[PDB]
Amino acid sequence: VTRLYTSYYTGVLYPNQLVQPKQRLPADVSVSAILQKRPYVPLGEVAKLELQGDYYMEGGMFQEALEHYGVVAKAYNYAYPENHAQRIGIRIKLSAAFRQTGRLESSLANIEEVLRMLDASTRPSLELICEALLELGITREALGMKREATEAYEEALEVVNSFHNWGESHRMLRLLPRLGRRFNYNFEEKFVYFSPFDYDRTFALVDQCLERAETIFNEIGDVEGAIRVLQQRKEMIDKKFFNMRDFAGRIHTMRGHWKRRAQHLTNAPTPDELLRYSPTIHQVHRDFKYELTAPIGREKEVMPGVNRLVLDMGNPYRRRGRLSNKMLKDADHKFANYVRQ
Amino acid sequence: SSIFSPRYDWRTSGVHDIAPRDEGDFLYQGPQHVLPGAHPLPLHHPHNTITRPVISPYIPSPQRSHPYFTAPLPELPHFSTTKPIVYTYGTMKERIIAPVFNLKNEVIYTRELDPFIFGMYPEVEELSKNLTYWMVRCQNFASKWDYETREIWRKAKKNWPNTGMGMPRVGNRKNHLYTWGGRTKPSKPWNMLMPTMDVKTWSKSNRMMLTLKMLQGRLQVVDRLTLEEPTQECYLELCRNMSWDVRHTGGGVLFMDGGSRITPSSEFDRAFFFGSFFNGRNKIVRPTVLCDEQYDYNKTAAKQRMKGPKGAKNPIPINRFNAYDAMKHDRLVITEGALMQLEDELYEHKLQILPPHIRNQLPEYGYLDSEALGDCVPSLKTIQMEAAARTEEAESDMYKSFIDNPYNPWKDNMDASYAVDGADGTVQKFVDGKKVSWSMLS
Amino acid sequence: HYRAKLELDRIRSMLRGRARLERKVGLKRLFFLMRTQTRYRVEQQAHWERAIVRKNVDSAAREHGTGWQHLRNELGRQNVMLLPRSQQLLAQYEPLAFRAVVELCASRIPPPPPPVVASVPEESYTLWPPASLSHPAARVELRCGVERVLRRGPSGLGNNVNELIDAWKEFDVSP
Amino acid sequence: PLFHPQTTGVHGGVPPRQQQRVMDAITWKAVCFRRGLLARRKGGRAKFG
Amino acid sequence: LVKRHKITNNQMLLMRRREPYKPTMKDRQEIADRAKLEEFERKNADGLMFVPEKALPPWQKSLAHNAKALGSRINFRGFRVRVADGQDEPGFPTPFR
Amino acid sequence: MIKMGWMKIGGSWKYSRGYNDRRRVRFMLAPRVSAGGPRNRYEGKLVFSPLRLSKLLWAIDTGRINPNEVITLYHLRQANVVGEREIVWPGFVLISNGVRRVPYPIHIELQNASAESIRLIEEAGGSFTCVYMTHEGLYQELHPEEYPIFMDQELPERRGLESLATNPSKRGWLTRWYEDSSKYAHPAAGRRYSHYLKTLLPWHSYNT
Amino acid sequence: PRPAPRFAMGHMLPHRSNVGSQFLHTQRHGSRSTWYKKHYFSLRPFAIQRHHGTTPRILLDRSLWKSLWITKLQLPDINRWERVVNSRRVTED
Amino acid sequence: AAAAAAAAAAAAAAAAAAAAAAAAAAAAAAAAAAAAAAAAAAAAAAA
Amino acid sequence: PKMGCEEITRKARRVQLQPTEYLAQHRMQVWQLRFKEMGPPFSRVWVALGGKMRRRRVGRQVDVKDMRYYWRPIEPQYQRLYMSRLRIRDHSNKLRQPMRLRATNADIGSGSSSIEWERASNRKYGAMLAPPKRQDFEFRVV
RNA sequence: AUAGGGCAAGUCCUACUCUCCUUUACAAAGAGAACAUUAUAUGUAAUUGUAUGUUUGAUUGGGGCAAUACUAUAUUUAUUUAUA
RNA sequence: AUUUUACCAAUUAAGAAGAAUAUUAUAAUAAUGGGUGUCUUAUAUUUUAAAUAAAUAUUUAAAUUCCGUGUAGUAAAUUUAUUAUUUGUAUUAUUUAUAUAAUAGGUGUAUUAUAUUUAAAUUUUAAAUUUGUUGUUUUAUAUUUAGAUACAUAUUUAUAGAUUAAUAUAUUUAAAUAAUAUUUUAAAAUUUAUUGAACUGUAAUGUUACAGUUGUAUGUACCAAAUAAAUAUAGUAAGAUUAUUUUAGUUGA
Ligand SMILES: NC(=O)c1ccc[n+]([C@@H]2O[C@H](COP(=O)([O-])OP(=O)(O)OC[C@H]3O[C@@H](n4cnc5c(N)ncnc54)[C@H](O)[C@@H]3O)[C@@H](O)[C@H]2O)c1
Repeated sequence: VTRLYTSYYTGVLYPNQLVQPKQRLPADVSVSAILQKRPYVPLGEVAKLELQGDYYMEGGMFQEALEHYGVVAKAYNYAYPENHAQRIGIRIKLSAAFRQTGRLESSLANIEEVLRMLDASTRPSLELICEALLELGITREALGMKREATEAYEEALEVVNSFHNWGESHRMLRLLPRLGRRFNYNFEEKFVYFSPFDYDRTFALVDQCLERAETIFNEIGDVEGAIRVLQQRKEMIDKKFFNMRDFAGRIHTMRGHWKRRAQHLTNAPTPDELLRYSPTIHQVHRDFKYELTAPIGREKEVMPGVNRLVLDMGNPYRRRGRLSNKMLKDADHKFANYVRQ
Repeated sequence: SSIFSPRYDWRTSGVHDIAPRDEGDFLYQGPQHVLPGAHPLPLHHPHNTITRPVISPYIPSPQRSHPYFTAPLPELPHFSTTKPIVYTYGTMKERIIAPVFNLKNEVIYTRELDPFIFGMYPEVEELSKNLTYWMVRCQNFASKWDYETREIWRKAKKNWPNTGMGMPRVGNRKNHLYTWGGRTKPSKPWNMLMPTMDVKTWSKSNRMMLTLKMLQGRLQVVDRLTLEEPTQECYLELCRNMSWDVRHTGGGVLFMDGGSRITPSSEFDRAFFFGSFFNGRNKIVRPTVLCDEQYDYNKTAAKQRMKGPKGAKNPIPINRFNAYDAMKHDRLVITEGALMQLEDELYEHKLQILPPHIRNQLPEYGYLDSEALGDCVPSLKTIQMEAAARTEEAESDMYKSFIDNPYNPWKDNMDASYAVDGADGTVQKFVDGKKVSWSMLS
Repeated sequence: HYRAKLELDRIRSMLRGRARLERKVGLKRLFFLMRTQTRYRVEQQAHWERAIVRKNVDSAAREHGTGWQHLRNELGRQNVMLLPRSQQLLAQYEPLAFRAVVELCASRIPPPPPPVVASVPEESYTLWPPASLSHPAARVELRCGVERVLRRGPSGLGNNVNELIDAWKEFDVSP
Repeated sequence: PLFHPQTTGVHGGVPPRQQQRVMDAITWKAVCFRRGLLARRKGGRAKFG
Repeated sequence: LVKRHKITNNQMLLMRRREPYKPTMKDRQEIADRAKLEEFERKNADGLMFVPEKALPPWQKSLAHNAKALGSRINFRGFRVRVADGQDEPGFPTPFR
Repeated sequence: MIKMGWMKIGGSWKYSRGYNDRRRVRFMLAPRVSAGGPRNRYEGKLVFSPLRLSKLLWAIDTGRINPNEVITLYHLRQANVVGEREIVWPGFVLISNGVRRVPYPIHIELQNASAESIRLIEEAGGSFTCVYMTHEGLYQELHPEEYPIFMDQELPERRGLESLATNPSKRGWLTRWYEDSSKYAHPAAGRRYSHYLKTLLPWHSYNT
Repeated sequence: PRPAPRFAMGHMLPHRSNVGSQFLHTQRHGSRSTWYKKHYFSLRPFAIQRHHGTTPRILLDRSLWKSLWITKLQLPDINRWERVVNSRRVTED
Repeated sequence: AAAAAAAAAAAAAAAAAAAAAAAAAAAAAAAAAAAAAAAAAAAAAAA
Repeated sequence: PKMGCEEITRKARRVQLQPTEYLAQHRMQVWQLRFKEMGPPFSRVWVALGGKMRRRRVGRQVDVKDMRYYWRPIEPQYQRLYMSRLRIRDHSNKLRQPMRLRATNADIGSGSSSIEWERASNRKYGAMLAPPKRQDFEFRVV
């Protein structure tokens, strides 16, 4: 049959709907160091206001966006504790609204306070700090500090490169093409594609920041800076694609074998994780206390026994007969001499 | 069971005794705690360098295309390859240089390795082809015999009428329905299959497996594999000195004996071959990766009394190098003679694989200097090949005064004159008016 | 052919005599029982249960002078969305609340007016720009949103709609 | 209705299973009658007479 | 057997035909025949083009080539072999004739 | 199953009988054109395997065939431009499939060739000889190793003499012999002698 | 040329079924695929191994290679427990 | 598919539009005869 | 069976390797005579003569112009049946193209090309196809 | 007493076939007589037997095709054919 | 003084060599019929014949022909050879037994419809057969076990047309050369070879003689007999056919 969807249709569950945990900067690093290198509140209504403000931003009604963000920031400041992710995020949005409206000094002050709050916080969101750096760069560019805006863009680039996982976004989205079992029809599932620009917002933020840095370099007339920033952007996209890459399994139609879905969708390691933690670079700790067989030199570090004696090498032919056993009398002695000391 | 079946979780208690053991059971302190065996990747064999150490200059990191040396370091007398190296499709395009050990476990020099042999990047499909062929070929087909209805030894006569008795209509009850009965189409050795392998696929898969071992760092080049005495105690002492774990649960060693650099041999060294017969896991294989073109004379059931599986009648011998043995045995040991023989036997195949716009350049760069034409002094060969060549040289004298001279055949092919005899309906040769052709007998 | 052999042999202990003793008889009986219970659940259990709930609500209505028919129609008219299960629960455990609902239905209290349709403010038709400021329609919408925010609950943001609307001036910095 | 009209010429339009039961009963009766007849013709005992 | 289908509502249980908006078998045959006839008439709207020798089916091309082989090797205009397997005469004038 | 597709091994066998029927395992209205049928490969029929002139030129260009030598079926086989599957008697026929010119002279000896291919070779300046052979001749050419002496080569059959061996159009190698007259004149001149138009020890002595 | 059949590998000896291959080696007539499965409800023996398909590298008394289970041979001393430690047959209490 | 869909639409239109046909005696459809509109004894009020 | 069965205790019979069928068993002479296949490899059709295949009395059919020599493809159903009879030789290998109605040079020479026949010099390069060799000057059969 | 315990069966009329009988035809035995060649055979074998198998699907028919194209002329015509 | 209602419950850990010079295939070197508790006597203990057979054959062509029942020396004494109780339990793999038994003293009801304890409701075989889809037909006591074969996949050495009836012609694009298989149970069967006259039926005077193209209704308790061998167009008889949680087109042409 064919479906018209004239009536309500429940969206089908799909692996792309996994709740992805946002990347968080480590707890042993300082954003300030990098730079220098609950009361009840109708959060539903304030979220409605924030969404309306985002729509105004997209529509170019920057004054209205700023007005809505003012109320949203007031509510978040009252509700959440100091140095909170929601508070810093709404301050980022408010700074963007101020910059778009024209209050460049106000936007600069707000983004500076955002950076201060990020420094004060612990384990700040990588995406959030990248967006804050992008907003600071745009504000500096508007002020006319092209060099400082480019410096902010480069700082965001290095931060993401040093504290971002480029494969985690498509960990569960890389083996989706293997689900498809039909080739003549419904083969769009064999080529299902998920855009990194949509499934990794940090990547999109950094891409935009590098594009702006390249534009600033071109305006200034610099060549080396533009070349390096464009090359780094290309390398970033290459990392994302590489992590997204995979070969093709069954191509033509497959009947049955629906239980293969469990194999198809798993915690399949991404290329980056595989290369990082290959069995040899990231060695496996093997404690012989819980193991029987141990290397020749460490034969004494084996799981302890009450009172054990070595019988023989376990030669299966021993059971057969007198001559068969006689053909192996010295095997145990020779093995003992081999393993001596 | 199946993950989706209710049986997968129908058991909800009793699996674990809530009281832990007082011997080794511990708690999870936190992320700082290093747990044995824990690893983010699904390692079905979670070994480390301590368990099964790798014999290579470097641990095979992703930063390095291969654990072995990439340049001829000046600390050692680097040796080039026996034959010139041409990078064919599938080769790593990188220089492979590995250190050569001696019987004392200490490096003596370094040696170049041919990318076509140890540089062909492995591919799982080809490796699986090789593994499946080996697994199917290494069965005991003689033990796959089962009885048959016509072999059940029961009277050939209806045991009772169709309707008279009152039981199901059964006559000559030799059928599978009865416990004593047999099968209409049972399994027989002559009905089983022995797959036919192609020389090309076999060579490609074996070289891929060698490259896989090289990448994993399990490869080791040894100058010689000779023992002082042909006993087993000497072999065990050599293994101990070289740090070879030939125990049944140590990792294992595969040996391509061949020969030394100066005297490659196709036959196993006598003393080492005698002393290598040890219970522990340790395999000795020939220095070749090719295989004789398999054939099947009984490709159809022409010989009804053939008590052998359908398919190739020339299966790969057991001692031949194979993916199964390469995977089972942890470390691989290859001698200089083995490397020489491999390069010698694969040079022609590599050159033939090369495309034409490079084939034409081969002689220009000097990769086709034929010793037969005097272009270069004769190349080094195994003991047996050199002996055969010397025998040929000595015997070449007698082919001098005879017309059937293999070295100089049809010497008078030009000065002779060809005539056509219509009456005889033939064509004949004449030299100075004498008929030189031969009227073939029939 | 698959049958729930292993799954049903487990509960085979719940039968009597021959079925509980002999595997085949018990498995057949359990298979039949499972299938019949499935059919009953999917085609008669809901009908029986909701008929029972209907009868309980009807008996409560009769005791209060009404009946299920008029009670249901008047609940629909008054727009009181109490499912029959909820009505039964209220009648059994909160007789005073059920009587209050019946009194509401009986009384000539005007039922709630129908939902309103979205109204376009005159500010939308107001020209902008007339020939740094905000669109009057957007300002009206923001005021309505702030009013909803304040009326949703006793939040500490304050009841001053103008103060909330002027919030962005708090974060603004004078040049 | 007939069993398999396409094979009525072979099985009389009756299921062989029903035919199998009918022939089983009739063959039992016929075997008993034949044993009795042999006994009568040979002197009360088939093998012996 | 009957192809059972996963239901999405009791209306699918009540449904007998999987595709109610599809003509029954006889109407399908009628519609297919009408469509094929219309397509054939559209194809034949123009006359019957007299395709050359090389365009004839495999079982006429070689026969015609062999029939006219001698004329091909000795070139002179006005040589036509009246073969039998060639395309049949339409009976009316056509643009390609 | 025939009418239901792939069914699980579990059950549901009742509605499948054609499957079991297949498991247990018009011409009369058409006339016979000839006793042996159309395109009958009767013994002695000249059914040549194609040899694309384009393929031969590609082999020459790549370098598997030396232009400086007179190409023969043995040379083609050794160069591996043809496989043993397509070496059946009478042999190969040269076909000019998609070739308009031959840039350089080529000297070939095949068992037959098309008029267009012969014309192209001659125009380019090479030569072609239709070396029609019997089975013995073909085998000897492909395996000269087995014949240390020039075994008497039987002349082809009457069909070969008429069609290829003595055909000026095909450059038959017996055209000259057929055209000769002394062989008809006297038995002594029956055969006319023809001649070609006018170490190998791998071990050498090392010299410094 | 044709890749060797993956079912011909000795990794499975299934019970004869309706679907198979002329070269598919199924279990003999009157024999069960899994040796310990005398009955569908029988359990897998614990610590008793039946080596199958090849000659074992290490053979324990408690295991089976080509004989049956007899206490006096499979269990010489009941109080002793055999195991494989450092590629040797080692017995503890 | 376009031709088949057009033919199906035409067949549906033909089989669903002309619900009833005027009696042949009054006017023969096969002879191209048609009946005009007789509004003599009609009314204008919206009855 | 079971080990303690006299059926297997005694030796009744033993079966050999069952003989195989002729490779071209299903290539039928009736087809080889009536029909002939022609066309591209994936669009080849079998054709047969078209006309009245009947014998009349002496004076019935007079105008030979009515009877003309031409080929028309056989019915696709019968062509499918015959191609199936050609396919059934090797069913597992979907990659193997159906057998040809009339053997060609490659099909005839493949057998000789195989190694076991590669050594057999008497059957290589169309030995049977080629005309007979000339017999000896003196030949006797007694 | 009911169910279970094999049963589309009984009579009657029509139609067709089988069994059976017979001979002058058909196939076909075996056997034998006679014949040719010089007490045992070979080669033919129209008699006989008829043991035996058959002996109501006729489209292996009927129709239509009839050298003398083309351009042209003449005669005749059962009232528009016929012939060169 | 007297006395404890009726009914209703359940299978599991196995005590001991009560399982191996074992079961099947596997050895290409022996061999005048193996017969112990045997143990003179040889008119009386003779099996030979130019044939498809205990000797067993590497391909698709052509070809007789009313469904083409089909392929040659590969090396010439050349190693494809009919093997064989131990100088490895011979080796390698494979298969394997139902001897054996305290189990509980009462969760549901007690005027009748059926497991899940709040009482009710629901409930009253399965498989095949039946295409007029059944109320037709057949099978199933239960426990455990035995029980049925269409290769879901082709990595560099590498090279692949057509076409005429025939001669002949050949302007003119591909390709992973691979074969061996094909449910299962069951036909009134027929064929080959052999025995039976102690039953029965004759002739002879209990015994002898005559036997399955057949002796005199019968020929040893199924006369289209009995015994031994066999897998016939098993097809246009029938039955059975081992893998749940599924993921796409038409329901009488
Ligand atoms: N006759 C054929 O059909 C045929 C087929 C293929 C190859 N050949 C080759 O032709 C040549 C002669 O064949 P033929 O049939 O005319 O005679 P032939 O085969 O009957 O040979 C007869 C004698 O010639 C000897 N002989 C053969 N080759 C010899 C050689 N190189 N050196 C010394 N003695 C040799 C043989 O030992 C033998 O004694 C052989 O070399 C053969 O390889 C012949």
